[PDB]
Amino acid sequence: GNLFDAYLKPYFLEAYRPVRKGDLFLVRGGMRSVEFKVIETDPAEYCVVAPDTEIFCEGEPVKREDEERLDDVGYDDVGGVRKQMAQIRELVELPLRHPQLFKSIGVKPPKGILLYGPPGSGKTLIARAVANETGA
Amino acid sequence: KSPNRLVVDEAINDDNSVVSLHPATMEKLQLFRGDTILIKGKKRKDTVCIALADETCEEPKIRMNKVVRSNLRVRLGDVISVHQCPDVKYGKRVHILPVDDTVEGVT
Ligand SMILES: Nc1ncnc2c1ncn2[C@@H]1O[C@H](COP(=O)(O)OP(=O)(O)NP(=O)(O)O)[C@@H](O)[C@H]1O
Ligand SMILES: [Mg+2]
Repeated sequence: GNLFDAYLKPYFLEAYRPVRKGDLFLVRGGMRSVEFKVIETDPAEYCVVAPDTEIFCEGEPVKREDEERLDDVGYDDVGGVRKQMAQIRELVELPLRHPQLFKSIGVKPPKGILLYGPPGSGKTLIARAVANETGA
Repeated sequence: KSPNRLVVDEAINDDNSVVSLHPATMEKLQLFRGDTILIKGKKRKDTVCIALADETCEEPKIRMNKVVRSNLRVRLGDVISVHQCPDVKYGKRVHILPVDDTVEGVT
């Protein structure tokens, strides 16, 4: 339908927002999140949207072209766990992102992690969030 | 049976040059404390180390760390021969390199 007034107009009406060609931005509403890719911008690839600026959204859907799902589980999709998530990050992100440094240092970090808790408290969600945030 | 043949054992100090001998054995061999001596083990390996007094050790035994034992290719319970070598001379230059496996990474 009229996606423009439904999603974009509230998203740009109030604040002057920067935009760069090829970037995808997420708009939440209607019990769903919609990813909009900036096909073209003027006068250059970098621009700032203003009330007088024209917005054209009459084209067909665009493919993902190897882009990652912006709705994938992340640290922002997990709530009620800040201390535990901090411990998990400190254990995991440092070696996985920087394995060369750890193998050069010679110190052995822990590898066995056990998330225990009542059903429905996360666990599966936390692991997916960590994996998606580390790309491992 | 010789006064210079001794059974290696575990050491106290972890330095790679200090070797502790029972003062009785050193006096028997007429060895000056804190001087240089030469130790021969198995095969044909030998090392040069500074000796020291330690009454805890026994006369028929000498205490060395794993480094010196590895250099001598001798395990615990083996026998080594000790010879006084106070004539050791200071070296003008030494070319030393690390090992690949141990130095992997750090550069
Ligand atoms: N702490 C949380 N924060 C946000 N959403 C959560 C949280 N815990 C659970 N959820 C939501 O509830 C869903 C079901 O819980 P989930 O964590 O997937 O089950 P689980 O803990 O793996 N169950 P079990 O393995 O049987 O103990 C999740 O996929 C999220 O959508
Ligand atoms: Mg589960």
